[PDB]
Amino acid sequence: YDKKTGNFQVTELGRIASHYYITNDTVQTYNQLLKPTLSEIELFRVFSLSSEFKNITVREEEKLELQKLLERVPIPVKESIEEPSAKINVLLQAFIS
Amino acid sequence: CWPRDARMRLMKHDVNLGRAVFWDIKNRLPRSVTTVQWENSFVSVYSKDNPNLLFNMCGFECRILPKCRTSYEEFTHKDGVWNLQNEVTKERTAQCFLRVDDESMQRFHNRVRQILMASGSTTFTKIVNKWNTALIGLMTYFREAVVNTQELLDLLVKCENKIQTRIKIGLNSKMPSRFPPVVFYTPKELGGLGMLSMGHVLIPQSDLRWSKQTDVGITHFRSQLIPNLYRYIQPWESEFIDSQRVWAEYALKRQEAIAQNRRLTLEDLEDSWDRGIPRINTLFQKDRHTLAYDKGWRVRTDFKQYQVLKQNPFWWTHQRHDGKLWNLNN
Amino acid sequence: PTGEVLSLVGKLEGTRMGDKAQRTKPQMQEERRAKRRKRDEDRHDINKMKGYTLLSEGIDEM
Amino acid sequence: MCPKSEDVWLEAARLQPGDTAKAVVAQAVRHLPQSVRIYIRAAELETDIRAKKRVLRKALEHVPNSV
Amino acid sequence: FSSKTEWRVRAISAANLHLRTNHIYVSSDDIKETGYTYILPKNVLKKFICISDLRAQIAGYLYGVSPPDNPQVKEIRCIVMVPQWGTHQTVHLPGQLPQHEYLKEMEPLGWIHTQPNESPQLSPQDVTTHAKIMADNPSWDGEKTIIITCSFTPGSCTLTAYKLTPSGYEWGRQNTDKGNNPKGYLPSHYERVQMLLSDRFLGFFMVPAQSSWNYNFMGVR
Amino acid sequence: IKPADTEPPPLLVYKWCQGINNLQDVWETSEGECNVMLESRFEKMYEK
Amino acid sequence: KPLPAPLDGQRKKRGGRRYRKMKERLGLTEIRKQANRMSFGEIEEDAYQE
Repeated sequence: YDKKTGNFQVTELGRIASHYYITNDTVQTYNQLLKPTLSEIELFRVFSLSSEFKNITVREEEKLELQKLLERVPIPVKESIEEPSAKINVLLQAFIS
Repeated sequence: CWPRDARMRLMKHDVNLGRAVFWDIKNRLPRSVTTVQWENSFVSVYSKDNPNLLFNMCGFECRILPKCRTSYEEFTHKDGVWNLQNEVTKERTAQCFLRVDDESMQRFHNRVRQILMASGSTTFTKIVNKWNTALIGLMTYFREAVVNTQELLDLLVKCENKIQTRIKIGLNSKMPSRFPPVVFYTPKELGGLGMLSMGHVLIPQSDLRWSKQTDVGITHFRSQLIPNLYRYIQPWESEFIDSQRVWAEYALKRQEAIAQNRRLTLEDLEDSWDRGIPRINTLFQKDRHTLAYDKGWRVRTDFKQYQVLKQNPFWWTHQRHDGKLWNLNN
Repeated sequence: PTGEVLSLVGKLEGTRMGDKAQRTKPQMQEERRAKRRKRDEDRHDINKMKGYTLLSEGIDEM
Repeated sequence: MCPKSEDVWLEAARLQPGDTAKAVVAQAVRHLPQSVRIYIRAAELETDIRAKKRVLRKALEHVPNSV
Repeated sequence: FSSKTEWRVRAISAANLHLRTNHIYVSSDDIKETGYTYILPKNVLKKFICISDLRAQIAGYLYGVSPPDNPQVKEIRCIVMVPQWGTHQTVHLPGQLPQHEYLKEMEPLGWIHTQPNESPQLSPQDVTTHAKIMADNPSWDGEKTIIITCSFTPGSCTLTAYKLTPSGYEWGRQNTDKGNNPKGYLPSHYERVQMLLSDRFLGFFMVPAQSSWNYNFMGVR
Repeated sequence: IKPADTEPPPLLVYKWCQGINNLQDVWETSEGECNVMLESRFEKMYEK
Repeated sequence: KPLPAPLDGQRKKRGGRRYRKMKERLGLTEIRKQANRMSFGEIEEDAYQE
């Protein structure tokens, strides 16, 4: 978007965010965070930093249960469990498992 | 300082090329702005006739000899020799033979002469402290190049014996026979002078006996050569490969600790501790943020010689910014 | 056997230059670790409510 | 170091820039409800009538018997 | 092992093994100048460092040829990962050497393996492994087959290729002591050979067909 | 322009030797190639 | 002006009062412990830093 003429040009991140409904902050997260060298460990982390889950907080009343997931999910989580991205990580892995 | 086959060989094309290169550089500078004089310069041509490329930079006297070009030889590890390998293919393509500049050995010799000449009315501890300071500055600046320079090792034991001889004639004007090294080399806490040694000092087995009496009686005991400083300073090639690989480890540890949102503690980076050319120590300083705004500090420490009359042996480094690049606790 | 410092020329053959160079450990690792641990359990109330502002949050009063 | 002290928390609201002073005041009202000086300081910090109305509504819900 | 969350922090650590692949060091000392030279291409070295573990040793059989009109240099053109499991000090490779029709055009140049940390000497387990592979497979010429060790130094990788001397093949063939210091093990059992890297050509990999290569978790299989 | 803050003068010497050594075919002299290392001092720099 | 003749002091034979201020100027109440000492056995610093 140039402020000179006001014209828009579509980026391929634009096409992907429009085609899959992910918010503009989520594609900025996936533009910053997606490297060619990402493992399966870091891929769940890049997923868990989506702005769709910006209101997901980890409450203490479930933290014990989250630990019982974090010792059983098969992809390791680099975060600590009281950070929300670890919660979204182990909830996706507890879904697939 | 190099052997005749290791210097620049003065073939006519190479000598004409060196003088031509120098003349081309000299014309670019107007004689009123600055001059570049042939007599204080050195132009080494490496060609098909000269197999060695020579230069004195920063007090080091370097001679690069390619593997393709007058090696023909298996080499073991020699200390002052820098195995120069290619960055992309990791093949040893040349060896840089290091030495200490004759001006630098002369600066160390004149520094010991300044210690001895202004010794006079001072304490033996202060004379040996000035010897230790000059010796640490020389030995930690010139690390491998000292072990390669045999003239400097001869000069080092000559200056060490000169300092010890001034201590001995401060004790008694009659020069002794078989003076014990224990009074020089004992650390200052344990009473001695705390002299650092860069020379072969064999301690006799006579000098290691000690008695001890309790009520069962007198029990006699015994315990060797004195450690030299070069064994306790890491070579510069080792310092640079460990600095490269340790600041690489710091980069990966820092990005994984920014991933974990925390700070890099002392428990990670404890294996990297006395390591790195900026030391990893320097990450854990209080003043470190302030030292992120101290730019040009190395040129400043070089130009301190025109402001401070005290000669700095660590003109090249600072304890604050580079860390302590040596460790003589062991 | 005099006490003269002899030259190392010819007496370096069994030794390397890094041979016996050692590195120190960080001074007071565990005291700073305990200080950081007490600080991170004392900062739990502040870092718990860091993004929570009295105006714009739903679980403030609860 | 001194929770349950209204004057330190008011000094903390007064010395910060206002947008982090809002979080300072939120810390203070977690530490000290029923505290009308922190709530009036919260009201003066926000620079819009809707947010001042919401903050003082929460204030009156906390301590309602303060003139 | 601890086997509950040791592999989790190890897995995380191994997720950053691509940072070791631009800081590669080659030990260019003690090289006898009269043997072969080995060009390991940087793409299979990068891939071999990434698929490894910082603690458990992986290993791949090297296969390669010599370039045209240079028989004194050996371009490694293939790393064959086989079903192995490895401790921190040895790799338990199977008895069967890699057989395939793509490795018939190439000759076996030995094996590469990762080390957890840099040792200045070849492991005694490595010279016993190399000499047992040599004693059981006559296609392994002791002049041309090497052991590249990719030791995981801090933030980097140090590569050192070693060759077996005829003393070392005889000792490692007769050896049964699987410890870290067996009897009769001398540093004349190996000689460091020249090994160097390459952007100029690319190698490839051979994985097993039915299964995959890593049996460190499937250790009973 | 040296001394840089990030390298001591022996790291300057190491980086310079490795920078000489990593130039393209820098030790090849078959076609008549010749490296030339000049070192000089800019005589009377501060005075002039 | 010439050097004064190097006589010693008669001496300070009276004390306290002015004389404690006379030393509190320059020779005052120092540490008198662990600043004037070297601690025979131990090495407290790094070894040859001085």
